[PDB]
Amino acid sequence: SEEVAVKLNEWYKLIRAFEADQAEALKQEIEYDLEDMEENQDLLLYFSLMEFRHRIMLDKLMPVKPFSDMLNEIESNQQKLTGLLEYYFYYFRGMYEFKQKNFILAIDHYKHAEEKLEYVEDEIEKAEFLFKVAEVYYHIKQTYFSMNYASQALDIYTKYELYGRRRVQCEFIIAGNLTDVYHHEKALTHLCSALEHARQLEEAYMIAAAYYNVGHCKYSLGDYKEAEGYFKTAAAIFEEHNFQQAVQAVFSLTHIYCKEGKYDKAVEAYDRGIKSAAEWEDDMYLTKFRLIHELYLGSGDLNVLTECFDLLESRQLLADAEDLLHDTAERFNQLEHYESAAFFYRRLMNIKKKLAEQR
Amino acid sequence: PSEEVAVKLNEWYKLIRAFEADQAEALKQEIEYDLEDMEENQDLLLYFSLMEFRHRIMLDKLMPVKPFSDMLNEIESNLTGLLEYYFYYFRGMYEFKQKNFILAIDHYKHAEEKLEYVEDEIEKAEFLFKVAEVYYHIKQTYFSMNYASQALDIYTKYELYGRRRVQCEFIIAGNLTDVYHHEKALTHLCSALEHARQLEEAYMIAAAYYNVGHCKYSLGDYKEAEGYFKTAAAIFEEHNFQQAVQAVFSLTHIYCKEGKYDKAVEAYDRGIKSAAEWEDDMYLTKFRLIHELYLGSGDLNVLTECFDLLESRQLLADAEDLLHDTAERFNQLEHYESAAFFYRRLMNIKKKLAEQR
Amino acid sequence: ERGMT
Amino acid sequence: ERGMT
Ligand SMILES: [Cl-]
Ligand SMILES: [Cl-]
Repeated sequence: SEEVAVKLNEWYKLIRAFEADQAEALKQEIEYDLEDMEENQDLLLYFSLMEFRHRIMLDKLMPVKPFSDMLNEIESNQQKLTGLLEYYFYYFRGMYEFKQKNFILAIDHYKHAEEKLEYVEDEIEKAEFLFKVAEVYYHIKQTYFSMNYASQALDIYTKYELYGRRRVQCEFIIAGNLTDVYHHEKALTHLCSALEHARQLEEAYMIAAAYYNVGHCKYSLGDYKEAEGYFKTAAAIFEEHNFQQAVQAVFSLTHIYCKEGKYDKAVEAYDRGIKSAAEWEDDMYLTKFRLIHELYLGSGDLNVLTECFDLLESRQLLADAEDLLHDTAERFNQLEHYESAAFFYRRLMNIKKKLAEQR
Repeated sequence: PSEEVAVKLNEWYKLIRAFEADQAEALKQEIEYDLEDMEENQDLLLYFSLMEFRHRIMLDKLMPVKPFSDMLNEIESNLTGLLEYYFYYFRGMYEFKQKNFILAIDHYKHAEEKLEYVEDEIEKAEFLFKVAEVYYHIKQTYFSMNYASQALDIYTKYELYGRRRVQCEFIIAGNLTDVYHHEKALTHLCSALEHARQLEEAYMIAAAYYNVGHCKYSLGDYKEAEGYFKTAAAIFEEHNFQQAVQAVFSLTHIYCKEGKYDKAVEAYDRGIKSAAEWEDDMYLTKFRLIHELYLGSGDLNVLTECFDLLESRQLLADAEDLLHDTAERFNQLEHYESAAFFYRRLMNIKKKLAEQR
Repeated sequence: ERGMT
Repeated sequence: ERGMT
């Protein structure tokens, strides 16, 4: 009854602390305790929700090259959900939609979960929710709300002296937002602090992410030479530990080689990137690689570029589409292909409008 | 008497915030008359000077003319608690009036630190509105939205349906328009228009009409927006408000986009004449811009010069709109080089707007 | 242009 | 591109 219900909450704590081995051991213990008890739909729905959250953690730590199944099972009994479980329902599904790059849907789930945030018992657990909200807001370039949520989260971690993965991630988001408003120096200060904090965590994923973000910031600043090494370092760490983030890292590396006119290195990075993206079945980065290749290493065929942007927009990756459109428009402008430049400037306008109306 | 005149000074402030010009003026003359028959009290004299400054702001809003900096220098040549709050707040109001938005915000933010000395919640609502107002003019939508919502909630809570509440509705709608939520903006504007009519103040009714036209223009309904700009222009011009210049400008601009060049010329002449009478060099620059673009030969040097003046004056939101219009105009004329030139500058302006966050 | 207040 | 978390 309450005892196993306590175990489920103790399981939740291990999950949020990224304690994979301890979470697995406690899950199996709960499973045995559930099969040796009477019919309890309240705890069965509790377990199903927590099992879903558990798989999200495992996939994040150890990604591979049945979420939908678990999702539909939970949704089949959502009329029974109330209070705490209803909060988990919207929160966990919001987390899953973020993974699937369905940002608008993720936010809608988060906002519904936020209405029942009273069922969170401690500020540290609350801080995780605030980060996740700030995280998805950053991916739709909602800078204002993202900064607000990330700052609240960061203050909680600072207050309780909890220097874990979540705090470093809060620093990433704050820096990312600052870069979006071109406050690069402030952003770099945060990223430098986040990098050393990531090293203290001794987690390869976070160290590599920290290196990418510094490169990302310097790239935005225009320091292309410096950004090279950061992208290269991040790509190496991500590949060595078999993370899918290695794809994005190589893409940014390829893109910057193209911008610098380092076509030989761009070609090598391109081949490396499309091969990696193919292994991860990452169709969107394959499209992105196809785009920049056409723009820099190819003929610059407008039909190919249009199709690539059509694909990005159809997947609702508007922030990335905005960046690549700006890059495409400016590229044709620098090459004095004014008709093509004007064409992509207008599509850039359209995307900026869609970005603004979604907020 | 030094304790009783402070009471009168606060009563004077109340009348000023309520736009009661006649009563405020009578109390101003009485206080200033009584101060001449008193010993020299420093903080009390600074109290008066600050309030006289706030009084002149109110008078110019109700009855504009075609000494502010002089009395500003006297104030700045000279504070703690309440008087320090007034110091930053009133100077913030002045800077907004002079279209110095960044400086106005900086002043407001310093004033906000001393907001604890404000006991009147309605008084706080006015402050929150003014903050929302200036944020809107630099397109900081969500800071503006938050402050405007806080202010609107206070006015609603006290059921105080005066000028400030309508202005709050104007700002909220203006912000919604900036994020292309025209349907929600129109809902707020139609409510604001009726609230303006209830105030029976020509200024607010005309402003409501302009804002409806502004929203519909952003929506793309040029035909409807034309009528609203016309009505707003007529009302503002009847009561001799400087807002008639902007109203006629938007009217001139929409005539140009509709292709009604005869009416555009007529509105243009009317507008530059009014802008000259008000010594509004910036609208003279704006009129020259759209005339060259639509009614002239579209000379790039002339256009660039006009945009250079707008940007240097830090009117980034206005420059953004006009740059977008200029780029779009050259694009549909298939002047792609000129179009790309203004699209690039539009990019640069959007970046500047964003950097100021 | 900006809306009026 | 978006920064990583
Ligand atoms: Cl943590
Ligand atoms: Cl009022």
